[PDB]
Amino acid sequence: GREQWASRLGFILAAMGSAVGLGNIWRFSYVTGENGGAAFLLVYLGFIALIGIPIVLAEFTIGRRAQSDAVGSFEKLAPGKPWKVAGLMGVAAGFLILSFYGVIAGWILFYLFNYITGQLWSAPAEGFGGFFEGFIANPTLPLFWQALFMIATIWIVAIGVKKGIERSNKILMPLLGVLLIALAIYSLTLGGAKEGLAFLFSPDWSALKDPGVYLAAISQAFFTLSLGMGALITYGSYVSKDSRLPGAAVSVAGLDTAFAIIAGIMIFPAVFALGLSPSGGPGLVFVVLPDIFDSIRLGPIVGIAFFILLGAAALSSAVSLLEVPVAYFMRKFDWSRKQAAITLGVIITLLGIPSSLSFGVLGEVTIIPGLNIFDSVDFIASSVFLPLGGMIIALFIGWGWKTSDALAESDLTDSVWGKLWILSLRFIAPIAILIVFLSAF
Ligand SMILES: CCCCCCCCCCCCO[C@@H]1O[C@H](CO)[C@@H](O[C@H]2O[C@H](CO)[C@@H](O)[C@H](O)[C@H]2O)[C@H](O)[C@H]1O
Ligand SMILES: CCCCCCCCS[C@@H]1O[C@H](CO)[C@@H](O)[C@H](O)[C@H]1O
Ligand SMILES: CCCCCCCCS[C@@H]1O[C@H](CO)[C@@H](O)[C@H](O)[C@H]1O
Ligand SMILES: CC(C)C[C@H](N)C(=O)O
Ligand code: NA
Ligand code: NA
Repeated sequence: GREQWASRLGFILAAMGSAVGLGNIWRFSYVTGENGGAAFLLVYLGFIALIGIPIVLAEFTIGRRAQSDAVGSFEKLAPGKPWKVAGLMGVAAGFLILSFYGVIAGWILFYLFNYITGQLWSAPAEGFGGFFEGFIANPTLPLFWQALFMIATIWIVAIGVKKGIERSNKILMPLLGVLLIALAIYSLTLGGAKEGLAFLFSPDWSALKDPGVYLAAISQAFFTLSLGMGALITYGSYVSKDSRLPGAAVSVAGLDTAFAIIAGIMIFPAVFALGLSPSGGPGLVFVVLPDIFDSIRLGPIVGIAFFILLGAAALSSAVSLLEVPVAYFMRKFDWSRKQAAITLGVIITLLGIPSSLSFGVLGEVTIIPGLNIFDSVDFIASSVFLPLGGMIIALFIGWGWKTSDALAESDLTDSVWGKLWILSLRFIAPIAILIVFLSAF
C-alpha cells in the first residue's frame, strides 16, 4: 500500500514547488555576482539545456518506473549493481543541503518578523549591511529562526505526501513570480540598469579562463533544478502509470529558469544603483533588497509580501529535501512517517547549526582549505556530490537500460527528442561533467 499523488496536477506542482526556492534568488544572485555575470550565465544556461533537462527527465523516469525511494529505485531496476551509489550520494547530499538551507530560510523568517513588527521599515542606524552582518553574527537568533522553519518543514512531511506536500497553495508561486516581475520593472528605473544589464548580459570571456566558473555553473545548475539530491526520483516515485514526463521536465526547468532570470534583473541593477559590489557573498540579497524596499513609499508592504511568498517557496523546496531521507528510513528501518520526519528533522537541524555559526563565531574555522564550515558543506554537496551523483544517473539510463525501456518509460518512443535525450545521457552529460571535474581540480 504505497502512496501516490492524489490529484492529476499535483506532481508537476510538487516538482515545481521543489525546484523554485532559495536557489533562484539567494544563491543564483551571489554565485553569478562573484563569477562574472554574463559569461557565467551563458555557460550556466547551456548546462541547463544540455544536461539539466535530460537529468530531470532521467530522475523522473527512475522513480516512476521503480515506485520506490531514492536508493530502492536502483535496487529494483538493477539489483546487485553498483549504480545505487548515486542514490546513496543523493541521500547524503539532501542531508547536507537541508542543514544549511534551513539556516538561510531562517534569515527570511527573521526579516519577515522585522517587517511585521515594523523594525526594518526605515533604515537602522547601523545600516542594512550592519543590521544583516550583526544578525548573522549573533549565535542564538538564527538558530531560533532555523528551528521554526524546520518545524514547519517537519510538520508538512510528517502529515504525508497527499495531505501535506500535495495540498499546497497554488497561488503563492505565481504571486512570487508576479512580485518578481514588478520588482524587476522598478529596479530598471533606479539608475544602475545599464551598469547591471551590462554585467548581467554582456559576456566578458576574460573570467572564463578559470575552470572554476564551469564547476560553479554546473553546481548552480543542479542546485536550482533539485538534481543529484534524490528529490525528483522521489517525487517521480509517487506518480501514476500514465503521465507526461518529458513536458514536466521542460516545464520544471523552463519555469525555474524564468524565475532565475527575473531575479537577476531585480538584483544587479539595484546593486549598481547602491554602488555595491556583485561579489559581496551569500548576504547579497539580504543587504540589497531591503535598501530597495526602503526606496519604495509602500516598501514595508512590499517587504512583508516578499518574504512571505519567498518563504513559502523555500518551504516547499525544503519539504522536498526532507522527504528523501524520510522515504529511505521508512522503507529501510520501518520507521513511521512521523517518527522518520521528526528524528531526521531534528538531526538535520543540529547538523546545520555549525553552518550557522560560520557567519559569526566560527568564521575563522575552515574544513576545506580556504573555505569555512558553510562554504565547505555547500561545496561538498553542491560542487562534488551533485554532478558526480548526476553523472552516474546519466550513465545508468544510458548504459544500464536497453533503449526501448528508456524511451518507453520516458514517453519519448515516437519523437525526435528521444534521440537527442539518449545522446545527452550516454555521452554529452557524463563527458562534460567529467571534463568539468578534471579541469576544476
Ligand atoms: C512573523 C515572522 C514570520 C512568522 C513565523 C513566526 C511565528 C512565531 C512568532 C513567535 C516567535 C518569534 O520569536 C521572536 O524572535 C525575535 C528575534 O528575531 C525576538 O526578538 C528579539 O530580538 C529582536 C531582534 O530582531 C529584538 O528586536 C527584540 O526586542 C527581541 O525580543 C522576539 O522576542 C521573539 O518573539
Ligand atoms: C531587459 C533586457 C536587457 C538587455 C540588456 C543587454 C546588454 C546590453 S550591454 C551594452 O553594451 C554596449 C557595449 O558593448 C553598450 O554600448 C550599451 O550601452 C550596453 O547596453
Ligand atoms: C534569454 C537571454 C537573452 C540575453 C541577450 C543578451 C544580449 C547582449 S549581447 C552584447 O551586446 C552588446 C551590444 O548591446 C555587445 O557590445 C556585447 O559585446 C554583447 O555581448
Ligand atoms: C535544494 C533544492 C531543494 C533547492 C531548490 N531547487 C532551489 O532552487 O531553491
Ligand atoms: Na530553483
Ligand atoms: Na520551493
